[PDB]
Amino acid sequence: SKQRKRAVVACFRMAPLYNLPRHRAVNLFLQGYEKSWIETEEHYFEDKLIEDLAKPRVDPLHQLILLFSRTALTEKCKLEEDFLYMAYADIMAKSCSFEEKEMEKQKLLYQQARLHDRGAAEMVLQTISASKGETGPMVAATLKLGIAILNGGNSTVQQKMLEYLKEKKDVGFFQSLAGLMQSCSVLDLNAFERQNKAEGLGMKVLQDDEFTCDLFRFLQLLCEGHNSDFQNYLRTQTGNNTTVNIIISTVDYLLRVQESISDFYWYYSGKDVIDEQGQRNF
Amino acid sequence: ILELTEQEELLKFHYHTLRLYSAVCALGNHRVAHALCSHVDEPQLLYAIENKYMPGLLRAGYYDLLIDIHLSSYATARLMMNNEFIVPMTEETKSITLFPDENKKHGLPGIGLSTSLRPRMQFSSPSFVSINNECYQYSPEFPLDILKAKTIQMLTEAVQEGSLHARDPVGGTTEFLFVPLIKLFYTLLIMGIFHNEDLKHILQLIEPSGLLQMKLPEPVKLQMCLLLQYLCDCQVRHRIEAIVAFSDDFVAKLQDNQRFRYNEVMQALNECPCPEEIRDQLLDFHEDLMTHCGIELDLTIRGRLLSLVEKVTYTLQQLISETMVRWAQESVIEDPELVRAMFVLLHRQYDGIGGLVRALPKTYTINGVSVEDTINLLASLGQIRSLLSVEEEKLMIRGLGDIMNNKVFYQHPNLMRALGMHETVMEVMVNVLGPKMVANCCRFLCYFCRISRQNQKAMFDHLSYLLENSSVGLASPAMRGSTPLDVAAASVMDNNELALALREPDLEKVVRYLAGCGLPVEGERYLDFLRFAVFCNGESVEENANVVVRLLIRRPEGLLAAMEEAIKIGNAIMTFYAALIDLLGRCAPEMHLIHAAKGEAIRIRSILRSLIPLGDLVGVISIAFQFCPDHKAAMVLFLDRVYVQDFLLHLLGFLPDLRAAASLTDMALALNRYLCTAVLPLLAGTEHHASLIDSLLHTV
Amino acid sequence: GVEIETISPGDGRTFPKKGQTCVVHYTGMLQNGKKFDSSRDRNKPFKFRIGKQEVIKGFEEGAAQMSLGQRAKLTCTPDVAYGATGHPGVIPPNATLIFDVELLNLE
Amino acid sequence: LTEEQIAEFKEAFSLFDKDGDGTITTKALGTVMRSLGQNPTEAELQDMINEVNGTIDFPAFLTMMARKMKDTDSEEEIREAFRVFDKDGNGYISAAALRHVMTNLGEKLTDEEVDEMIREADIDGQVNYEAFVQMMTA
Amino acid sequence: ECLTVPSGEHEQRRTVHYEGGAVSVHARSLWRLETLRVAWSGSHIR
Amino acid sequence: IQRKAIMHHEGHMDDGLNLSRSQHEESRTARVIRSTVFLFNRFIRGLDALSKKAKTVDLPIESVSLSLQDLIGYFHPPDEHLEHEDKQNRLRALKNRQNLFQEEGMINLVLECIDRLHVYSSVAGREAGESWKSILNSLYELLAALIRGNRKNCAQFSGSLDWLISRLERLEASSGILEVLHCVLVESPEALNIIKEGHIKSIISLLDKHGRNHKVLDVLCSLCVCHGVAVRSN
Repeated sequence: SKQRKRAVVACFRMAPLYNLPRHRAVNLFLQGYEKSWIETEEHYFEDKLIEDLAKPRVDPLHQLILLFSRTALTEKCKLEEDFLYMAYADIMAKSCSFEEKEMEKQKLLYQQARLHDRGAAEMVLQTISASKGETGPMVAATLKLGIAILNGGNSTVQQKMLEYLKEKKDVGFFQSLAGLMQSCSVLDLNAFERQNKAEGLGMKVLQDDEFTCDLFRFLQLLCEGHNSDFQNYLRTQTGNNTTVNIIISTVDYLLRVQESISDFYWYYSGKDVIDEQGQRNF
Repeated sequence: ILELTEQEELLKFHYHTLRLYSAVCALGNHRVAHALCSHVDEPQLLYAIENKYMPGLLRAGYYDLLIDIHLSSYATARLMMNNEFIVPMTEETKSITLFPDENKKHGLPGIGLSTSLRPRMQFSSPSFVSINNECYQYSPEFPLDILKAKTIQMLTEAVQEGSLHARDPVGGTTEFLFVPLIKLFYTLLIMGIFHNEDLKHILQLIEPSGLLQMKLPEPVKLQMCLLLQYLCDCQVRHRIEAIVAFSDDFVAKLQDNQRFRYNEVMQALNECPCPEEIRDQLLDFHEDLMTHCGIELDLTIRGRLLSLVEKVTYTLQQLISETMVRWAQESVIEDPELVRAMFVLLHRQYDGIGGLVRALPKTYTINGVSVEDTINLLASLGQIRSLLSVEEEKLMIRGLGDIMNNKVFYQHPNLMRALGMHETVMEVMVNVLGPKMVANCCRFLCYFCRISRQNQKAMFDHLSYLLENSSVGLASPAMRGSTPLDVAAASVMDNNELALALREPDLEKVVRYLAGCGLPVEGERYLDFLRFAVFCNGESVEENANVVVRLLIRRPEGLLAAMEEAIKIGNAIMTFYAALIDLLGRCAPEMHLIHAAKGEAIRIRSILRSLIPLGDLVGVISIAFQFCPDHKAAMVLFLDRVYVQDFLLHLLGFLPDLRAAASLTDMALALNRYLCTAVLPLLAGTEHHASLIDSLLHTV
Repeated sequence: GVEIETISPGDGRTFPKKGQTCVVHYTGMLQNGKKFDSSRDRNKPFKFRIGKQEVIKGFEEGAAQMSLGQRAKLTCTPDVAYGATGHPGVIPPNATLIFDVELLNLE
Repeated sequence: LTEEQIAEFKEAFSLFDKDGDGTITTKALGTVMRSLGQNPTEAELQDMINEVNGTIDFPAFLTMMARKMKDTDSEEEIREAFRVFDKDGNGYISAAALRHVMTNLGEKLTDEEVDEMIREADIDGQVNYEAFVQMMTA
Repeated sequence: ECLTVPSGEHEQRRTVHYEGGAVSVHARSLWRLETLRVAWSGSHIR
Repeated sequence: IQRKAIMHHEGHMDDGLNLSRSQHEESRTARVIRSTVFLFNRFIRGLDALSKKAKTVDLPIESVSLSLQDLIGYFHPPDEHLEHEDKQNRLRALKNRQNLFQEEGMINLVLECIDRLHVYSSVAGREAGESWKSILNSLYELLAALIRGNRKNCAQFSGSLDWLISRLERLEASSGILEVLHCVLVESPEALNIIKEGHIKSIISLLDKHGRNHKVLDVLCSLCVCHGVAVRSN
């Protein structure tokens, strides 16, 4: 194509190799060093930390969780970003032979026990209900923590959340779930086409994907172990005011993704040798 | 005053008077601050420092007046520049060694190397004589070392008395004892005072490695938390100055290495050296250094970085990690601001790597020549960033005009978007709208957009907002380089990539704003923006073009004869239909059509056949012999794309061009203009050859 | 216009000349005894230039009358002050000024 | 772009400016260019003024000066880039070495581009590079 | 959309209207039911 | 949409009226609205009777003061001793009540009630109008109640600032106006951009009449600085 040809001319144009007067090179070295090197591993410290907070009077961890619980209970009409919360959600969420399965059940269940004594389910459950349909990185951090709590399918946390939503009766949580599931993604029709031609000329598509794989894995991890009360509660939603039959909504999201996969089929229905980008997206 | 300590009505009223005096001179009213310096009687505050029998109310009031009059402006000025980390490149900067002489401990962070910029202050004298812009000067002045030594004495005093748990202390509460004193010391620490001689003394007072191990109320340790956080930031400043000092040694080795390697490969007479030629031909120095640094990941010089990464691993951190947890344990805490300030430092002591990640895409190296322009530009930028939080527009325009005239603004165009100052400018513009201030701000951003390429990406990230205020751009000769719409138009022109990268709801906004033009002059500016939105290199895209033409077949809004009605009646409708015919001429190219039928390209091109059905030729002949130079070229470009040689010769003339070879004078604007417009018809003939030879002799 | 009483003389006769920087320690108050400014009080010899004409006019008439080390009271007219408006913020409109000026050194 | 060239251009433009808001006269363009050593013809000066109102602005001046500089720089760079290879001094490129060095960093896409070069290069195989320049630059 | 009666400072509010949007949640979109019977007035609604 | 309702023998397809129930406090406040309007129009008509002509012709007094103390208690801000969750529940209910009185326009009704009241200095048989000071004081305190939370209601209210600064110098009930003005000027910078020079001169004048009020200095401090920013000219 056209601009690729001037790009090749520009690839010949970068003949200043290391003229680079004295400090442009140092500046670009700083850029490359920060980009490539500092992404390292220090991340053993999460187990040490969440051990170290639960050393008793109320726990410091319980003060922190209670802080975010009261902050979530304030009314804002739009959530903030709060990189305090964005740090500590990940800090908590990184803390999770037949004999080996015996051991790895119990260590995981103890690590969840470290949290859901401290009202830890309800901060996640409320901060979901705060943002009504907004899809910020806030909500992604909350769902990562909510998965890392319910990872094994603790029945006590499932019962904890059901007792919560039966007492402090809220439709705004289910309204928030419907508002989330309304967008979440579809695949694509045309942004792949534009993406491919921009890719070819200049030298994303599913930028909201891993959020959806966390949201539905979260909803899976609310009915792990067949909480038949809680499976019925999603459908009919009695104790609140107005019901939101969430299961027809997730059927509709599946129908959306179905249709867009089908439309991706027709675009490769004839050329039959699929690019790296098509496979990687697909 | 010391007898007022029980006249409680008078006490409360005078406390509110001090509250009001503090409240008035908020954020840089030096004009009012000199007047208070007349009223406040400068040594009386120094006396109210030490009066150990005043009430704590008036104690806090006078320390707040001291800070608010004499300290607040430059305190904020360094509060803004805590996070910029720019640094020169001299051997003084290279003199930094990261560490106390191959020890096994930290630096005890009161080290006075400080090769960074860290902008500086001036002071006015509050004498009452005629004006020397003294009310509008820097700030009222005050003594420094008197404050320094006496506050150190106050600190050691308050420690070695209050730790013994006196039932006295000065303002009843220890809160009224410590809180304004610690607040004053905190503000005075930031201002570059308390050098190393007394840094050692205060860190003997607090470190011993004491102050922090006392028993406290809540806002005392809130202030202590802020103190400790500033110490962490000083650690970061020292760390980054040291790593620039390392890189100054390291980079020249790599420079000499790869130039030497090039001359090695050049010198040899032995295909297989062609991959070395490939490796020496990255896109810029970016991928060059990317290969040079990623090669050390999995040359013996790479061992020095292998050392230095572990050198910049980093026991103040560990005592913080104790005492924050201890405060959370023993002393169950209300005041959720204190809880937030607790855990921010707690997380930050472990996220030193991640804070360093946050830090390094702001630091920057500058040659020793351009130092004063960097200081002056940064001072003006701090001025306008201070003016962000309020006559005012004239100060703004002065600041912008100072910014417009700097070498470093062009010598380091990375640094401007590194400051984020464009976002500051745009926030000011947001604050204006619901004057000519906007006309200067749009002018600065359009002036700013073109100075590199990747600048325009960062400018492009606001176009969702930026189109929404299109109705400001109206009938004014101060419109080019003045509309926010013109800022969006500045955000496109070069990049083929970013022209692709925008999406359809922006164009939905545009055509909703354009559908209201069912009368105007204002439509031609929208059409100018769309003309930038479709074409973009000399060869149009189709992806924007399909959507544009589709939404215009919604509502374009006898139209051929309407232009040919009102010529002689005021250029508005004339240039309007010129712009509308210029826009539609930027669709359906030939490389995807004339080479091969691509389906929908035919049907868009048929829609283009469907409108203005070659009655354009009336406009072709009617213009050319009278408005004259401009509109006809747009008609040509409409004909050149959508729409043999007999019909070519049907169209006929350049005789009026040759007829004014010396008498002109807008006729002198079509002269070279159709020396590139009448060249598209390369793809009565003797008469045209005669007229062309007449123009050739006119250019002989 | 100014009514200069020599509080304490210097030598009386060595009054300055133009082009000379005048070293003072003034502590001016109002007619009503309200103190507002004192160049004593910030520990700083205020300096100015006769002929450059920055200081106010009665203070300037006293600037050529006092001598080397002479202290005097420069009672001035509120016409010769900041004026019928007065200083915006400090001096009220038409405040009759009463000073205490001590001229010290020259250059 | 180099730094002190930008410094000199800024200093010359402001030197022949008086008020300082990017407003010099049109006729002082020839004076400021001949202070910068630039002297094109009269019609080219007029075409560059018509490329720009009466007050010559700063960045587009830098852009046009960048065009005039990067012209000669592009010639010397296409000189030095093929003085990397071909040590004899004839500017002649063998097609196997074209298959080698055409897959260089920067673009480095697939066999489509190197077949696109080899289908039309003229190959006697030592190929003159100016045919490659005329090919790539439209 | 909800049934409404026009706003403050009118007719003395004797006309009837419809209105969509946020007047529905608000005050004057509200109506009290009455039936004929004195006894069992608070019964169900059929 | 002002889609006018009429009856018809058939109607259209789009006469599908859907149902949704109210809440308990909403019904409570609405019945309070009807009782409140129904009292105050009686009160206004009694003042219109005893203003122009001198009659006996009767007027509601003690039921009005009783209802007024009731509505003072009804908008009481929640305390310092409550659970933070319950504090914000009750605060939410408080703002919902304030907004539902805002939209129905009770504020201007109370304001014109002040206008008709603020006439003489102790018209009527003044045995009955003996509590005049108390009635105006409670009306100013109620007017202070209906603002203190809502940004939008006070910024809407901010047009009538001029009447308040006009009535600032009554020397009789001015503390109520000063408290109302303070609570307005805290929470809306829209109001701060409105106020002008002679208003401030009048406020300083009221300080120059009524001794040394610390409240006045709080007012000037509030007028000096916005939620985060300052205004230079003031």
